[PDB]
Amino acid sequence: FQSNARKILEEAVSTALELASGKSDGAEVAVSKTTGISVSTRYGEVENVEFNSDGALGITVYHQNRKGSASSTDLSPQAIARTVQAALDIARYTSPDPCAGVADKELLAFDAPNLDLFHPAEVSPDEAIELAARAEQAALQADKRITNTEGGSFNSHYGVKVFGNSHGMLQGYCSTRHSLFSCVIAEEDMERDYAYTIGRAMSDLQTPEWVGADCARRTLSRLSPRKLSTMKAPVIFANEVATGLFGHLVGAIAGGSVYRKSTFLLDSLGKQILPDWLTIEEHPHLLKGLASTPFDSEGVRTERRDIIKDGILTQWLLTSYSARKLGLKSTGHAGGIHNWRIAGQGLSFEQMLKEMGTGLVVTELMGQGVSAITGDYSRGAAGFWVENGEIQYPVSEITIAGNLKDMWRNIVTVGNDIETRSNIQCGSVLLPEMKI
Amino acid sequence: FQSNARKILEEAVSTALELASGKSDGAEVAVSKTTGISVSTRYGEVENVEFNSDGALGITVYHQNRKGSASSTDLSPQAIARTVQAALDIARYTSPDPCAGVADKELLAFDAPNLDLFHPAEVSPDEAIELAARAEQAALQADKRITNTEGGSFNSHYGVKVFGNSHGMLQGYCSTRHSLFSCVIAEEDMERDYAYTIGRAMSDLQTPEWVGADCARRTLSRLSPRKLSTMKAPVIFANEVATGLFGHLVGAIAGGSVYRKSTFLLDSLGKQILPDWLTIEEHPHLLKGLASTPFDSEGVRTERRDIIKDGILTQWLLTSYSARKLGLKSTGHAGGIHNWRIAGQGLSFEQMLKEMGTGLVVTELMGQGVSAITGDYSRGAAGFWVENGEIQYPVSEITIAGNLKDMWRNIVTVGNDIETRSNIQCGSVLLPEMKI
Repeated sequence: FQSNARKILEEAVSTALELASGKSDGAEVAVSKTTGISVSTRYGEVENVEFNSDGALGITVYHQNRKGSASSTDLSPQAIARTVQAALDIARYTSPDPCAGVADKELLAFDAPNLDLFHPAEVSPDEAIELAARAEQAALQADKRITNTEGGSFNSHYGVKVFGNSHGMLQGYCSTRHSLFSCVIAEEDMERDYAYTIGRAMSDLQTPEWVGADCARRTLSRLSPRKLSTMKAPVIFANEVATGLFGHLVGAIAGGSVYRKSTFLLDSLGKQILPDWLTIEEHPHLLKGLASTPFDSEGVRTERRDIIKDGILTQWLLTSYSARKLGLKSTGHAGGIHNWRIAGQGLSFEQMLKEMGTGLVVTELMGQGVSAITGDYSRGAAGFWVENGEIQYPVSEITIAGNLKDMWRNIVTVGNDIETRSNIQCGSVLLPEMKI
Repeated sequence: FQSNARKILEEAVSTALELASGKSDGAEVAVSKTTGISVSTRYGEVENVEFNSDGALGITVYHQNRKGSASSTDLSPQAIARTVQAALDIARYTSPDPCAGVADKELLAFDAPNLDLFHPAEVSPDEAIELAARAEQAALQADKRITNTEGGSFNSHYGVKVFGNSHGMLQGYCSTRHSLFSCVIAEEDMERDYAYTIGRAMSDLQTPEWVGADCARRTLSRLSPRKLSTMKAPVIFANEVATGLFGHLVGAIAGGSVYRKSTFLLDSLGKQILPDWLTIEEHPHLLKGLASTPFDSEGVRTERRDIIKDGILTQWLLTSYSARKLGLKSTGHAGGIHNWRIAGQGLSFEQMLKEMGTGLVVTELMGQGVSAITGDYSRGAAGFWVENGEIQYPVSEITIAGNLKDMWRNIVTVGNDIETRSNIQCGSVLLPEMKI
C-alpha cells in the first residue's frame, strides 16, 4: 500500500487546497513522507533494527496579502483540517506583504520531468543487518591498533513528495536513498573516524568490506598527531572539505541576503570572484542525482545553469519572494541548490601533493568562523603535513584564517579526485601560501 | 479539540497495543504530540509566524525475546496499523535477547503523579509578534555599536504525552513551554551573541526588554578579544557552561556504557569522584520543572535521589535493559535525567572573581574533545581574562585541556549564580590552576 503512497499524499494535498480555497486568495501545500529501515550493529551485541516513518504537510495561505503558515507531521484527515485552519487564522494576525504570494503561474512545473530517483532496495532485514555487521567487522579486523567500535550501520528509505498550489499545480514523485557506514576507535593517545557509502540504488553502494577498510585507514592515519608552529604554507582542502568551501558561496549569493544587503558579494554579480578556468555547473535534472529535483519547494521549474562561468558569478539564487523584492523572476531555488559539479584540472590528489611539495592538507574543519556579511573565515582544522610531495604525519590544533573573497579568487587548482557523495561535487583544491 | 488531545492519543496507544496483543508476548507504545506557535521578527521586515504540529508514535514489540521497533510521525489509523505491523515483522528478523522486554510490572507508574507542567499562554498571535519584536528592539537600541540583527523570536508550545504497555499501564500528561529570544551583531572586528528566557508559564519569562538588554550586554562584551600566551591559570566555568561540565557525568555513569565497560568511571561506583561538600540532587517530581517527569520512556516510576552525595557517586543511571544486564532494577532513567540541582557554596560570581583574583573565565566552549572512555577533555574556549578580581577584556582562541577525573575531583567551589534555564542547574565553578 506504500505502492499507493503517492495517491494517498495527493489526496492530503488537494483536500488541504480545497479546505483553504474559499477562505484565501491563494495557497501552497507540500507533503512528503519518508519511510524505511535503520540497522545498527555493535560488535558482539544484539543489533538494533527500526522502521521509521517521518512525514510533514506544510501549508502556506495568502489572504489580503497576509501570509499564514502551518505544518503538521500527522497526516490524518482532522489533523490536515486543523493545520489548514491554523494557517488561515494566522493570516488574520499578520502584516500584509505585497511581495508575498503563490509562485508565478508561468514558472510552475505543471508537467514535471521523471528524474529516475526511485530504486527500492530488495534486501531482507536480516540481509541489511549482515551489511552493517560486515562493514564493522572489516574495520575491526584491519589492524591490532583498533580497540573499539562505535558500530556499523545500514539505512534504506523511500520518500514520496507531492506539491500543489491554487494555480492548479499538482505533481508528485518518489525517491530512494541507501547508505552503509562504520565507526571505530584506534589507540596508540586515541582517535575515532568513520567511513560511508551512499546512493539512490543499492548498486551504487560500495561493499561492506570497502567501508570497513576505508574506516580503518582513516582512523589509523589520525593516530599520534603533531602540532605545527605558526608559519606560511600552501594548503590543500581535501575533496571532502573542499565541497563545503564552495558551499559558503550559497549563502553569499542567496537572494534573501542580497535584498537585505547582508552579503559581502552584494556588488559582485557579473564580476570575477574565482579563477577564470573554474566553472560551477548546476544540474538539477541529473538522473538518479543525490540532489536532483523535478521542481523546488514552491513548485517552480528547475534549471540547468552555470552558477559560475569562467570565474564569474552569473546569477543570484532566488525564490519567489526574493525575486519579487529584487524585481526579478525566481530561479527555482526555493529549498536550496540541486547538484553542483566542478570539473578537475586534470590531476590526482597525489599529483597535487607532488605539485605543492610542502604544505598542509586539511582533511577536517571545526566550528563556524565564516561570516556571510564580511566573508571573514576562521576555522579549526586537522589533517596532514606534507614534505617532498609525500605526507609526513597527521597534524591538528590548526587554525585556518582568511577572507573567502581572497581564498576563492586565488585558488591554484582543483583536483580530479571527486567527492561524489554530496550535493556539491569537486576534487581537492590547492590554496596559495597562507598563515596556518 | 486540543482540549481533547489526551483522549485522542490514548486511543492511538491502546489501538496499537490491541493490534500487537495477539502477535506478541509484550509491547510498549509511546505517543507525543507537541503543537504551538513560532514567531520570528526581523527589524524592519515582515515577521514570520507559523503553527507547528510535530508528533510521534513509537512502538516496541517483543516476540520470542526478539525485539521489533517502529515509529511513525503520522497518527492516522492506517499509519498506526502499518507501524505496528512493521514492528511485528521486524521482530521476525532479529536475534533473541533474554535481556529484552517490557519494564518490570512492579516499577511502572500505574497512577502517575500530577506535576503541574501545563500552563497554556493566553497570548494573541499579534501579542506574540510584539514580544519578539520588543526583544529585538531593546537590543538594537542599547548601543550605537550594534549594527545588525539576526532577529527576535517567540515560541509557545503545549505537548501531550501518553505511554502504555501490555502490563496494562496507560498514563498520559500535558505540558507547556514558552520562550523569548533575540540575536544581534555588534561591530568595532565583529561579534554576535544571543539572549533568551524560558519557562512552563508565561509568568516565568523575563520581559522583552530584559532579553534585549542582556543580548546587547553580551555581544558588546565580546568585542575586540585578545589572545593569551600559554600559561598556568585558575579557571572559572561561568554557570552557563558549568552545567555542561557536570553534564559529561551522565554519559560516564550511564548503565549502557557500564556493561559495555566503556566508561572511565567503571570502577568508581561508591567512590569519591568530586569534592566532599558537593552533592548532585535529582528532583524528577519538581512542580513545573523544565525536566520534570511523571515517568520515564519505559513507563518506570521516577525517583528523588542524590546521584552524588558528599562527592561520592551513589548509583548508575539505568534503563530496563542495562539494569537487566547488570543484574539490577531500572532507576527510571530511560530517556535521560530529570532536574539536577547543585547548591552553591555561598558566593556570587563577583565574589568568585575576587576570590580567584587572576585567571580565566570561560563563557563558551566549542567542539567535542570529551572522551567517555578515557575521560580526556580538550575544548576550544572563549571568555574573559581577569586581574585584581575584575574582568580585564574578552579573550578567545583558547584551549581547555585536562582529564574530567582530575577536573571534577579538584573543583575549588561552585557559585550561587544559578543557571535556571537548563535541565542541570548550578552556578559558576572554580577550577584549580591549569594550562590554558
